Amino acid sequence: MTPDDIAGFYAKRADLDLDNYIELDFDFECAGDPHEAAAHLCSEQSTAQWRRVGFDEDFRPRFAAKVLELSAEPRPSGFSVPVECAARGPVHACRVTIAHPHGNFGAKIPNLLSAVCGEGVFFSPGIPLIRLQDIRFPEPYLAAFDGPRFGIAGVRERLQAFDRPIFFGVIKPNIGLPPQPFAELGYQSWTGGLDIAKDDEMLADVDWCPLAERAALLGDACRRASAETGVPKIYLANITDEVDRLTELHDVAVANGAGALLINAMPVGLSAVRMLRKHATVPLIAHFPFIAAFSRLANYGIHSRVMTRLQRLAGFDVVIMPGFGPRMMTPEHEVLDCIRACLEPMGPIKPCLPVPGGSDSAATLENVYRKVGSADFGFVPGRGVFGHPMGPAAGATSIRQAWDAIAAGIPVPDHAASHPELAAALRAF
Amino acid sequence: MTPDDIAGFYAKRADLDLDNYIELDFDFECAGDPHEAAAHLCSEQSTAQWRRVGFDEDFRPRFAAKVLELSAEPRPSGFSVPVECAARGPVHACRVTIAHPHGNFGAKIPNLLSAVCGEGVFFSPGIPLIRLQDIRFPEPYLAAFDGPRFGIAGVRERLQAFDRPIFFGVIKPNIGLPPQPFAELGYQSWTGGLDIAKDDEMLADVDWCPLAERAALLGDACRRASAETGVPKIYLANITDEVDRLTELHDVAVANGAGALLINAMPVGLSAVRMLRKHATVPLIAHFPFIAAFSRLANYGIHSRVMTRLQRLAGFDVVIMPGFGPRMMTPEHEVLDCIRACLEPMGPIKPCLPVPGGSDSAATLENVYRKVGSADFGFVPGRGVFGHPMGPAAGATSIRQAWDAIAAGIPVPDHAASHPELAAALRAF
Repeated sequence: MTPDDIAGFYAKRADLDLDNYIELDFDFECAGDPHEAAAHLCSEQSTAQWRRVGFDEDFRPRFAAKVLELSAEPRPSGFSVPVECAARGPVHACRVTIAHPHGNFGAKIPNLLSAVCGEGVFFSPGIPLIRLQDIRFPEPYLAAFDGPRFGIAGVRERLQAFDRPIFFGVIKPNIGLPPQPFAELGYQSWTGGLDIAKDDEMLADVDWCPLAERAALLGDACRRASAETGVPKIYLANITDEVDRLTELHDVAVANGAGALLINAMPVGLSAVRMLRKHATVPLIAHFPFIAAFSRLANYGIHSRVMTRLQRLAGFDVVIMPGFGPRMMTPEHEVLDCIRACLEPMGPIKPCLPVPGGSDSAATLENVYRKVGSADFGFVPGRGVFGHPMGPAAGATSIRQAWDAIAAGIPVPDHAASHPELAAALRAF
Repeated sequence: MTPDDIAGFYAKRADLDLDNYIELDFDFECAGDPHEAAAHLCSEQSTAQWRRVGFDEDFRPRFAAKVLELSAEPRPSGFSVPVECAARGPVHACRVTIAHPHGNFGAKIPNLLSAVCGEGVFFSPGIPLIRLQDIRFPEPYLAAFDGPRFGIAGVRERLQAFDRPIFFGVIKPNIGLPPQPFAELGYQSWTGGLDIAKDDEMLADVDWCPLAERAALLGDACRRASAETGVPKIYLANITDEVDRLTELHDVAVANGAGALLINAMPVGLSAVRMLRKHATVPLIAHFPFIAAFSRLANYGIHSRVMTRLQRLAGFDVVIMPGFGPRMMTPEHEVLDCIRACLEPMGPIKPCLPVPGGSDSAATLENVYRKVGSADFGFVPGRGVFGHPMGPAAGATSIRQAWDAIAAGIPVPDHAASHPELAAALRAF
């Protein structure tokens, strides 16, 4: 890569059939020439070797990732965090858009990842810190996946929930409870006005609270509350387990009255999800364990937005992401980039429902709605429904009322002056 | 967690049946009391809520992760990297050992991860930066997995390779070559003295070089070279693909003479590997795309050693990790912690073979052997075999000779004075 091999790794937009390429945005820091560095980064990520021994061959035009656009400013301080490097001289901070020919891997999630962030990206020579900021896919490519089966669209219709956010609740306590008093809490929160009562991320099929039995009881409690309130209610059962057992658990949960399924997206593997999507009959919902390990630092890793794109692409109808509140340690606009990622038009792929976490209560709803900009989101209290002083039923109610205020454009604490549950929650949280 | 709920999340070694617990080592930074912080971290990771409404219940002793040991020193500077936080006052740097009751998830990889590094760990209140440094499992728990089928033990016997490192080679170029001139390069490198010729991480089943045909030709070239040298040779086929197609590709490759299979561990999902292990008939090898995104930074994420433990545990017989050389941007001792991780006695789980990456040639072999401490490792040149001036056959030879020197305790450049291939390689690299 030292000579004028560098030339063959750059291209103008105008010159490429952009339909054969996925666009990538990297921010990175490198030592020495930032032009060499970018080329090296395309090289490692794709060709790396374009001739054979002594052939004039160059299969760069058909197979090499190519720099579309590059931007680099000096930083005499050195790298952001201390690391250790294969180079000296100046250090630059860079922004690159690379066009990667997708014909290289075809339409499979595992192969995509291991190209756009395998060896190529992280062990490129002289580039210690690097962060993938976004992917863009062409229609032809997107057309190969199915994305969500339902989307916000579908989910809304299953709940008869229109022009208002979807109200989730994580039953608490979870870990430690046998299956019976579990249905109790769920039952109540639904009556109070919850749409969906969900299992905690860390609660699947275990000795002390088997899924077989949880779902049976919660399915009942669900059909019971649904009939008694006349509005459809939904039990969201966590079926996170070894990949082979995923299909088995889908059936067990659905047979027992589970309205939707929750999977821990990263731990099981996105490819796993895509396979369940082909078989699943109810909406699929992603939780966020693990994503944080590689998405938090601003100068390194992969932007959580990229994940969101992929989760949507893979088949999730709902994406639980980290939300607002300072207790969530994620930059404001970063969260919004994800909410955008979920809802953005994306070729034939349906928009999925974003669900910002954080310790939410009747008090924080007003805020989330302001910050989301519209009613197209989920809302997931834990305490604040099950933690409410008046009990779970009233905790749910408190949210419903908090909403009632916003939807009528009445500021919240005002409405709270005439509704005991909403007032209690404002006091408590 | 504000009151003396804190008490129930600490325990002395002496007090616990350590067999019910997995030990975890976290390094983190927190704001305000480090004692509250650690308790919160156990809480979030497990119980978080141990009563119901108004019951004296406390199911902390059976279900809550517990602080065995804690260590915390002040840092007036604030956090290492700039972040943003839910707290003020002093900032402390901490080291904790937490015992997590594994009865919480049972013996399943996805559930393990989503506890020991889901919400609990990364969104614990007032703890922005955190790194999982090590896991330790009890026999009872370990006994539930099978770990590697073959191990170094098995791999050594397949190759008749004893008392010397296993010599791998990544065929180059890869991306861009049709299947025919591929077999050519593989054939030669085996004849030169390579044990295993492998596909690049980024080369699976694609239009321009389908696995059906690669493996057919390379299987031939392998049987051919194996007969001609009288020593067993092996073709290592990459079968990275969508989870459901994994079983199909095992069969296609094995049927075609593939001696071992390579999977990209992270992109496919570790749960996926574990399922393949139940069905695979040849050794399994893990490559390292993606691990870097969450393991590089010293102050945040998950130490790659933890990954290695899990890969071994899942079923890999060989783990390709990032190696030495500065071009690899990983701390020396970190690489060694992984080499240790692979070989360490681990209950009924077999030791698997560690394979340090880096741009290795006949020149670096002497070094790796000194640094590994023994002959129990793989060695993976790319160029340096296929890049060698005299051609691939001679490139393989150069390594073989480099080894011959070491095994006789003759310093390398000395032996090179009488072997043209070793000399050329020393010049070239």
